[PDB]
Amino acid sequence: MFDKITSRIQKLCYGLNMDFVDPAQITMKVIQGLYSGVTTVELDTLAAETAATLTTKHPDYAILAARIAVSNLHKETKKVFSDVMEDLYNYINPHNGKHSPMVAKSTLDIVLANKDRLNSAIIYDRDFSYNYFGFKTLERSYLLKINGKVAERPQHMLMRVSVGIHKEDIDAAIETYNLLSERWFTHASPTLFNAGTNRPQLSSCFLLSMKDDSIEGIYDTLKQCALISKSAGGIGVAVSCIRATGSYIAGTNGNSNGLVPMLRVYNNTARYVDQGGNKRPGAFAIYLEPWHLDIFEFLDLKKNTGKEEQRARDLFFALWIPDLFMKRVETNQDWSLMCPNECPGLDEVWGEEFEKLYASYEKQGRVRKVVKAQQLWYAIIESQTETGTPYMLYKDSCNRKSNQQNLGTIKCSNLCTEIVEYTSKDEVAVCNLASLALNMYVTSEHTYDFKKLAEVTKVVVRNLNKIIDINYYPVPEACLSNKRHRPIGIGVQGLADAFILMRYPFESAEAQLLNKQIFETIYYGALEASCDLAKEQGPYETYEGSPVSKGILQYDMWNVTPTDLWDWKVLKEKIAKYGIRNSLLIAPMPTASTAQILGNNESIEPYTSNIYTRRVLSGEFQIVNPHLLKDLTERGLWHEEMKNQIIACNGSIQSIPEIPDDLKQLYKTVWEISQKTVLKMAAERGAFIDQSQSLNIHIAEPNYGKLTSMHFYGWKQGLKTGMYYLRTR
Amino acid sequence: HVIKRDGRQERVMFDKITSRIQKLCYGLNMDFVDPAQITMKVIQGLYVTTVELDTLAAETAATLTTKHPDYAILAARIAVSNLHKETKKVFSDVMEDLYNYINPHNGKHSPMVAKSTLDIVLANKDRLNSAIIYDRDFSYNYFGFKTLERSYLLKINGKVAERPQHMLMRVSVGIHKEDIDAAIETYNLLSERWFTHASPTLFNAGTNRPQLSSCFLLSMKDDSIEGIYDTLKQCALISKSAGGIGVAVSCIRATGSYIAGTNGNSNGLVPMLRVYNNTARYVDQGGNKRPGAFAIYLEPWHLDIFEFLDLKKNTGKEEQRARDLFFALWIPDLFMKRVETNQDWSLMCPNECPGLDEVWGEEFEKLYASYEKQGRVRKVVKAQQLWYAIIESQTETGTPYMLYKDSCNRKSNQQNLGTIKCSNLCTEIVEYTSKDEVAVCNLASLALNMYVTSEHTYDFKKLAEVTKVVVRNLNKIIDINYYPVPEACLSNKRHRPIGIGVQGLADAFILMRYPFESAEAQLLNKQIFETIYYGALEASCDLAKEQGPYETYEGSPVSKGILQYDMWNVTPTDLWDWKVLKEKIAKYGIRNSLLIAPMPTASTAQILGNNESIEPYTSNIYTRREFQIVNPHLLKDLTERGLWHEEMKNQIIACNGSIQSIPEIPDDLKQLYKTVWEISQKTVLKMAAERGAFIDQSQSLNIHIAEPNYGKLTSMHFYGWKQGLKTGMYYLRTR
Ligand SMILES: Cc1cn([C@H]2C[C@H](O)[C@@H](COP(=O)(O)OP(=O)(O)OP(=O)(O)O)O2)c(=O)[nH]c1=O
Ligand SMILES: Cc1cn([C@H]2C[C@H](O)[C@@H](COP(=O)(O)OP(=O)(O)OP(=O)(O)O)O2)c(=O)[nH]c1=O
Ligand SMILES: Nc1nc2c(ncn2[C@@H]2O[C@H](COP(=O)(O)OP(=O)(O)O)[C@@H](O)[C@H]2O)c(=O)[nH]1
Ligand SMILES: Nc1nc2c(ncn2[C@@H]2O[C@H](COP(=O)(O)OP(=O)(O)O)[C@@H](O)[C@H]2O)c(=O)[nH]1
Ligand SMILES: [Mg+2]
Ligand SMILES: [Mg+2]
Repeated sequence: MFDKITSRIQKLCYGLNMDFVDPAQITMKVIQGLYSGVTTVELDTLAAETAATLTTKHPDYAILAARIAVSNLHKETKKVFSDVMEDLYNYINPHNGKHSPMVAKSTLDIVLANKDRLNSAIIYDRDFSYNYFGFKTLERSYLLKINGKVAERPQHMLMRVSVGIHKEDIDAAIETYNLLSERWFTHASPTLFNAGTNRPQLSSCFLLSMKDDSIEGIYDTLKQCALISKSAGGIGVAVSCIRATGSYIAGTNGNSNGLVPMLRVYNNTARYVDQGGNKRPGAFAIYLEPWHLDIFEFLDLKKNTGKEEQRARDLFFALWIPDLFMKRVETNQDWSLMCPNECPGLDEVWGEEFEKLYASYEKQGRVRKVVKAQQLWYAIIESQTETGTPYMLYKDSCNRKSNQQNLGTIKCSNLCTEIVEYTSKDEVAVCNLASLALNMYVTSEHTYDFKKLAEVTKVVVRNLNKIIDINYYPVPEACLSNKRHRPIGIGVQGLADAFILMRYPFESAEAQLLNKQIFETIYYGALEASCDLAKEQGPYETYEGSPVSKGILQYDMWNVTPTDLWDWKVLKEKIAKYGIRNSLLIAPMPTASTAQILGNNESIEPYTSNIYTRRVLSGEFQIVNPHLLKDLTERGLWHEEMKNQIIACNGSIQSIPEIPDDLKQLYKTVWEISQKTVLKMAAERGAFIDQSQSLNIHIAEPNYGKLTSMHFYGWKQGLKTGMYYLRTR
Repeated sequence: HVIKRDGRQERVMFDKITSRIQKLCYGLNMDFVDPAQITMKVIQGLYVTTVELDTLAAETAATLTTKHPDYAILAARIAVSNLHKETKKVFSDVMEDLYNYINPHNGKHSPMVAKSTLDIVLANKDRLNSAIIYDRDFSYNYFGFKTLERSYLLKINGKVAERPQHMLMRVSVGIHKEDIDAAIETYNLLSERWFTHASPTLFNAGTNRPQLSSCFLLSMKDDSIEGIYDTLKQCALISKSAGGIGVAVSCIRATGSYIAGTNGNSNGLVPMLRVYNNTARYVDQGGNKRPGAFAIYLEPWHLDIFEFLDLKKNTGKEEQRARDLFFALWIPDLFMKRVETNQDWSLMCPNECPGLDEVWGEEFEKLYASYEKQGRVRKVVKAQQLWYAIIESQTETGTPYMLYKDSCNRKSNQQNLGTIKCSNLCTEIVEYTSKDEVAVCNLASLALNMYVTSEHTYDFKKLAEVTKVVVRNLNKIIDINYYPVPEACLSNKRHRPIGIGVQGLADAFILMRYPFESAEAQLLNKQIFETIYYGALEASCDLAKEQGPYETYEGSPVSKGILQYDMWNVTPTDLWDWKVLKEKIAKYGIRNSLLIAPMPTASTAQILGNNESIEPYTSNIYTRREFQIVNPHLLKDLTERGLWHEEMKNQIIACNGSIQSIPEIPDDLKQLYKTVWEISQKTVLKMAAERGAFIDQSQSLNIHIAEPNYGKLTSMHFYGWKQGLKTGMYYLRTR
């Protein structure tokens, strides 16, 4: 009756700790509602759900929940890759009768022609390694559906992504498949969505400089954003060269309306071209430089307060901050706002040069409004304490140390503030992204395995590089920028989890060492790989003239001298001889949902909480941090009463009477870590990061004193991105 | 004790001021020539200067208008000879200065006049200067002149540098270039006031990249964001260049429709207009006043019609409104029939039911009902439910405008091009548009009041004679004009359409002793539009005989020996031959695909002091700039009859501008100055129709209903439609 259920579940606890998992208990909760017309697929789904709500009891419950769902996904699915591929291709849309392939014919053909080999390279076992909430995330958006029914197993998608990247190179494809399915690294969603399909828009981010300062020019740029948006790209726009409000319009005879009305047009564009349908408007980051006359209004665009004609709330906002400005704040001083029309080219030059031009324009009469630099400064942080944005990036720091600095002045960053690339009136910059699951490399022996991490890294460089060519650009200028400079963005995830599996607290000296080494190898490995490609395919079109082409690597620009781990001199001897294929390589991105799939914490970030909520459909589930939960149960200290204590503390282990110290250090949240140490650790690794890194500052005691030193700390440390989002109480 | 305009300081003499006013009552109604009433007020307050005492002088004169409207042409004389006193005599010298302009900004040499256009003038200083009659400056009223000076006379910082005549001549040569014979000829009529070109021409003729046209009508390129944003660019560009637009938006697929290539669903008409609405607000020509004007045209079968009508309500969720825009329905006969016979009406998505907007009439019906048979219909409502929504919208915003797709298309000489998908911002222009043609139009309006005889009759012969110069002018503009988009140019050089309108029509009736709606007025209306047609065709033929026909002429209703009245099945009166005309078009043909189109004359009628366009006087008491004005003819008639006692204005205001009950005013004058609210709107409809048998485009036709409701509104629309008008309604004015 009820056994028929239990031992069906039991058949799937096939390695989980059974002193904490009790399948008899999932049965209890399932029993509620006896065969009142409940199908086996229905019942199976009820079980994994029940099982998942019991994660708070032990993490293995989540493994189980996952197994049950996967088990079903398999009983509802074709066991043969080549077969699914064909069906995906043969899809007829019932609504209009049109044959509408779901994979690319050419991908199918590379597959059919290699049926046996590929088909049998799959281990459908690997599907069972996803944890329940990762699986649900995949199932929701990542596995192609036919008629609302999921057609692909996860291994299928993974194999589609590989033979979509590597086309005829089966060996290469089969390599990538194993790396992907064994969870060593993953490509970014755009690639997981489109590799092997028709519009293979495989790129995650786009930068573009506003064209000219005209109505013709503005609208052209807009048209570009709409198209890029329709390709569900995320953009950054440099807006600083547009006339300010009041400025003269010579042709008509009147007065420029300023940045707000124009920005309000972009806003409603982001709402309109939102993939077609629902929430998450298009998503643009507008980048101002704080010398621009309109800066003060630009800062109130996201405020939750009326005069609707003066808000632009679906946009995102960032400061392209020059050094001069930071000085004039810290050493209390006047700051003079010009109109980029009275005062040309302020944006097209940086640092030593920049400061010359500004001070020139200034003591020359050509200011339009002089204010105390501190009055602006506080206006900034008044919106950040309010809205979390604008993001803080240091224009001069980005230009000072970008291997792309020979192309001209880098005019901004992207949506997520880790990409620092050049844009012109005829190049929109692009980036292809993947991430390393750093947790994967801590040895069965509590050491780290840098050889394998370098080794894997080398593969990722190859793939991302193929993508550049394979990829479909939304606008010709994107295709241009990309073939010209061939930049890529290698990134990480689970860096938190690495430490935890090493027993290293986050802010510990040992963790500060690994953080160095970990990003040291990745960069050593990517270069070695790019350098290899350069031997094979030639160095990129704009190579000679750049920093590395003049013998200077990233850390050189930071004056960082790296650890014994790798022999730079030898790698440098290679790059000297062949060059490198890729203009830039490393750009740790939020891993917003890729990490959510694999099971790790996002990016370079520590644990926000030790309990957190995931909701699935109508289901809502409290997830305790896995590492912690093993440590606690696997030590007898865990019970339910305690769960609620921790939950009574937003998620802090800290006050809990009977929890050991080595564990408290280990599992302290971010609201508990020295943010100064956070920025110091980003700075230290940033030396081996040729792009920026999406860096969030978590203050909880949300006062202006504590924040004003944060930014300046960030700045002086020499960071390109000082702040992504300000997350607070 | 007041410092004169020379530095040298004369005493304030209460006889000096008054006889200096006499000099300018050189043409005035004797019994109300009282400059002793004037200096009494001028010398009441004294706080030095001539120019400073001339302006108070000239304002206090304007304020004695509601005693007699000659005080208002005098009020203008003492502001215009004020202006005269320090604005250069000779014209060549003035056009000279404009070119030499070196502002102080980019302190850069910034020619306020065309390269060539003085090379022409000073190639002639003599002939053009000895053509100007600066006494014509004294023929304006105060408020004409103040709007003339406000923005039509070229300012050289603060000080306006042009005299009225000066700006007129500028235009005359900015149009005709080398042909001085026929540039003086134009200048004559223009300063004599027998017509005017529209503002853009008045503004830019003879300047350096001449924005010479006001109308643009385009249709939304394709149904893709690629094309949606191409159009938006176009509109921004046109907007920048002053241009008013109508856009045909019916081909964009409905809310909910499938996006194949993203596998999502269109957010629909609304989210997209919002981008347009904000564009209108952004590109408002630079800074202030009013958002670029875009009228948006939907056909009522489109799935998003009910939202469309909500866009203008100034009450509703923000991301669901679009108040800065303008809304017009492009209505097919089917829809009206379905309403009147109370049947269902099917809403479809242009992506599922393509090319509905591509065809009209007996053909559209086939395709549409075919779509019904195949059950490709997204929603079906009772046509009357849709109707009701329409006139809620009008009941509370005066829009949408009502044009009739099939009347437009069936009666257009542009037929042979395809289906006209929309009209212009003011609903007078009915022109073809396609993926790479945007229709333009160049306007001038004839001052109808000016063709009445001394002994009270109509001079149809000169009406005709003037009209001809006008078309040769408007046509010479097509070639001389500067277009903001390639497609605009292409369209115009292909089909070469021309928009000739009118003003001062109510005035024409009054001057002829006619109550607006009388049999006499009803005929004269028929007959003055009969002539304006014959006239402009006689010239368009003449032009084709000289320059050849226009590119797409052959195959058009005219090339098949069919003129507008023929397309309306109406017989012209005995007045003109027609038999003889059709014969010379049979051989030579015509240079202009379209000729006539009574646009409103918002600004240019205020200038020449005529009542707007083709309508009645709306009140007998109104307000310019504040300063008051009782209708010119009523006062004249009242005062010269003795009926106008001081008191009696307070009576006519009390009952909101009506003379229908003041027991003093005889039954005949009561007839003659009936205001619009007192005139049968169905008669103003029957008339527009009677008249528009001679207008090859449409005519912007406001409808006035004091206290509206579903009854009256449906009644008048259906009537307007039955009589076969292309524009059924412009604005609904209530109140
Ligand atoms: C036409 C127009 C321009 N602008 C602003 C947007 C741009 O930042 C700025 C440039 O407009 P432009 O279109 O470049 O104006 P222009 O053709 O007269 O060229 P210029 O004055 O440079 O000689 O003016 C408005 O804000 N509203 C408008 O209506
Ligand atoms: C991409 C996109 C399209 N649309 C609407 C606007 C137009 O009505 C229509 C044009 O979409 P298209 O730009 O033509 O998108 P598509 O390339 O996928 O073309 P299709 O679906 O026709 O194969 O869809 C949106 O409303 N929002 C969007 O984000
Ligand atoms: N259009 C759009 N793009 C986004 C959004 N969020 C992130 N991106 C892009 O994704 C990049 C970073 O990858 P990430 O956010 O970690 O996503 P993931 O790796 O695919 O889960 C950014 O640089 C953006 O260009 C969004 O909400 N909308
Ligand atoms: N840009 C713009 N164009 C207009 C506006 N009103 C009218 N127009 C254009 O001018 C035509 C009507 O003429 P009218 O308003 O009387 O012009 P005017 O009397 O010469 O100033 C229309 O067909 C429009 O194309 C406006 O408010 N803005
Ligand atoms: Mg410009
Ligand atoms: Mg399309």
